[PDB]
Amino acid sequence: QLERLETDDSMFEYEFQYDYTVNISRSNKIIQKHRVTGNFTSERNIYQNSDRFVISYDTANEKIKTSIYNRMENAESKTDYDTSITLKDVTLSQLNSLIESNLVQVDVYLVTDPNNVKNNVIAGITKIEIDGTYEPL
Amino acid sequence: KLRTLNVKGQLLTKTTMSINNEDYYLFKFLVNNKSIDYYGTQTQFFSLINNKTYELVLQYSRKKLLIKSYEQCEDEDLLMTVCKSVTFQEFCANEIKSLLAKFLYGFKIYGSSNVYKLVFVILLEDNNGTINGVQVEMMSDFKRLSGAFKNHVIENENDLFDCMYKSEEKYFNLYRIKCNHNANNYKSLSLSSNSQLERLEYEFQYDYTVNISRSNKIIQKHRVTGNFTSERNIYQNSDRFVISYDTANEKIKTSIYNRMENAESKTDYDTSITLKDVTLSQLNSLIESNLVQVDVYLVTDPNNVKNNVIAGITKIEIDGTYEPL
Amino acid sequence: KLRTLNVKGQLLTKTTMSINNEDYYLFKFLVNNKSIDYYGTQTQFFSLINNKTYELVLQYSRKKLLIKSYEQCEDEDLLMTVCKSVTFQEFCANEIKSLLAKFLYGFKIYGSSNVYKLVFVILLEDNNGTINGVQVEMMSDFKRLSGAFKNHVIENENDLFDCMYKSEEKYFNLYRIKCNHNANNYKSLSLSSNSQLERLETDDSMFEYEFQYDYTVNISRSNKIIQKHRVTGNFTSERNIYQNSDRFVISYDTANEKIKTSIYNRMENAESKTDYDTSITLKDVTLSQLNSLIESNLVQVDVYLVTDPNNVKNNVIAGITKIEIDGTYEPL
Amino acid sequence: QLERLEYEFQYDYTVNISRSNKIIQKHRVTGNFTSERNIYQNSDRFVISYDTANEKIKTSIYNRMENAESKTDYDTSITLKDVTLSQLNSLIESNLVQVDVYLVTDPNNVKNNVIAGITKIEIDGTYEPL
Repeated sequence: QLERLETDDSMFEYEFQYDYTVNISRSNKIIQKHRVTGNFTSERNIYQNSDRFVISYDTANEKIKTSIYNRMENAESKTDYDTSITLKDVTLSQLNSLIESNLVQVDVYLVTDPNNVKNNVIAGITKIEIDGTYEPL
Repeated sequence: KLRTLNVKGQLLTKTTMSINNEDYYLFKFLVNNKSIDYYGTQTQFFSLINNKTYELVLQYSRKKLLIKSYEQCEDEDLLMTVCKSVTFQEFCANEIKSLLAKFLYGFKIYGSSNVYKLVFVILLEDNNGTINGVQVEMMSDFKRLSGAFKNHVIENENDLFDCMYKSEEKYFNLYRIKCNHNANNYKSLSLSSNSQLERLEYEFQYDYTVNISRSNKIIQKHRVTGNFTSERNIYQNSDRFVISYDTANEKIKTSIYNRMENAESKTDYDTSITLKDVTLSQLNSLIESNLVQVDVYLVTDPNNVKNNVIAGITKIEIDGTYEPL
Repeated sequence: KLRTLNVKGQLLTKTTMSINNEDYYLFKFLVNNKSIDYYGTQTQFFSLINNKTYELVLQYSRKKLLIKSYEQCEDEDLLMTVCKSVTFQEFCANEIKSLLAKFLYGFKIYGSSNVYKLVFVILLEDNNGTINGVQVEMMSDFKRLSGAFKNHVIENENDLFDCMYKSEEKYFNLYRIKCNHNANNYKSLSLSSNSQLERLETDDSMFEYEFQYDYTVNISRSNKIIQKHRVTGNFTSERNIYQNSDRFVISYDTANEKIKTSIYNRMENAESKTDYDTSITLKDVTLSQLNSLIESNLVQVDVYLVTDPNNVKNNVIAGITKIEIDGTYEPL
Repeated sequence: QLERLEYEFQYDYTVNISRSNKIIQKHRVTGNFTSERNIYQNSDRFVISYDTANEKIKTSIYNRMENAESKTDYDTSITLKDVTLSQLNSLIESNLVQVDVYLVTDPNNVKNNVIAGITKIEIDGTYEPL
């Protein structure tokens, strides 16, 4: 079970220590959440190595150029993987229309390296719709 | 209540596909020069013809973007309709467009009988949405340039330089300019017969960091104020003049490349250059006595100020006469 | 005579457009696991249903490939049908696929009790069309691994190890294996319940040709490959706790060179017991005994090592298997 | 006039005077050919990877269109070109066409590869460029 301790005193003694510089679940990387607020540009791209989506967006801080590797879970004896990605390409290329019109907001969860920031790959995306509806990706 | 979006564009492709016994329809549109895919049903799949401008009212239903309603706009033309920015795609499509630019410098290309280069700063959009101010070059003969400038008459070369200097850093509504793209890409501008340049007589960053026409260089103008020295030097790689001049800020060492047009089947190449060295070895004399002022238009590398190459020198005289080199 | 071409695939999408009021009809099909676009006429655009297989007949006319004639095949199934190679894309779709592979190594991971890992070389075609042999990993427990081996029953651990050491460097036809990505992409294989690993048992001819099965890269490891080493001489073990993790510093002779390495101490199923230290020290005794055991040929030890191909001093031990004169095998 | 006619020893080239630190090399596509539409922050290009007898070449080619006015022809004549590219492999395997890739390459760094043009050699004698 997972209960929130919630707001409590002696909090300050704790906040100092829980400031982190490393992730023990990655290979010399960490995870970051950026709030997409500007120009989201998606475009399908295959490289010699694998299948990815070239993604670049703006935050209140800086502009990030990143990638995301493509995969499917439990797609058997079916062309669905191909048509499923083309769904996500349409869905991606529509995000920019929705952020600008403030119909949704985007949470990009980035697996990033603290040293070389060019090592940027997205781990997952949450779409936070005005409805209270959450369509992750 | 639900929310909708109004967009206007022109249809390019319409794709269909099926997933889990559900037949979907996509409509690739060109809205604001952006290839966007909008969802639609089977009814619209036969209601919309490609290459035809439509007015669209969208709708965000079921975490998708659906076309709610549609009407037809008929073959709209945006020429003479000045717009603040152009895109990289328009330089590939090689379009005729009337846009707003900001004049800069302007000179005669060395060794050319008539080729003048005008330098502009245009607000250019990359396909990520960031609008940067970049430097662009327009090469054109005197013929088109004489009538290109709206409201100003130019009957001879001496008249051209006046209309350029009196228009330095002024804003221009360029009309019917063609965007270009090359084997060596080198994106630039160029006039057509039916084009005008109108002095407009802002509120966006017209600072340039890069010239799209040039690869890794830019263009600047230096008012020569101090010691001007020149001597002809042929090298293992080319034939050059080596020039050193002072400005109100520093001294610039640089070099200009020797070349000649319309001097075929004639010793005029070797004689006119030697006559130019005299014109160069006299500049310092005239600037001290203030008989002339000299503007040097130089292609500089923003990283290394050693990769300096002169593109044009305009000699400003006291009487109102101009003589370029 | 205009020349023609025959191919078979499934309609994915169909697109139409207009160039100077000249209508075109394009079919994004799926031929041999690739996305090729074929020109058609207005008629085909209507009779072809997406996600359905169509045996096509193409013609090169007017510098384009038109779908001359079409006939429908229904839903071709390739399970139990061995493939020489599989593409990256089949790992993305997380396909159950029956392909041809070669077995290299087999061992039980250090610290573990009921988990085993097999090493394979599969031909894997990149998306530029070139095929290379890649060293691929696979994890499954003892229960799956017991009956999955076709035509060899495996009742116990010591039999499973006997069923692998003769199988080393022998071709396996793999049946219904799950190819799979992860958060850390780590492309790998897993045994479903309906999978069967059956031995080719014919070295001669077949597909070792052009030595396509050269292992230079591991697709389940990051820039590191697994290599088996036969221990020959001085075996040195000692326990070191570093600032970061508990380890044993191990150094052994092979007929080839001398390898200094380490091994990360882990323990499964420590349940209200201090027995983690007590079994690691129990493994401490096991290690200082091994040097004496090897000198006397009483046992032989195989070291499956995870090494970097360029910076070969990077070394972590994945597992250790000890072959005894009685034939009993001890993993660690 | 261009008038066709132990000289080769002098006529050996290192640099191209028409380009800056770049020469042109003509390749003959023998193996796997893969083209893919890809737009960049700076440009619109085509991701290309072909095979000659010598080695494999990854490269690019910049998209442009000379003077297509008041039309959508740029977006639609390029998606038309993405089709013709993604058919070449099928036609090189079948020997219906032979492909010659003319390449502006940097002698020093083989990573500066951009395609200056392509010519296609068909069986019946026809020739389609791009």
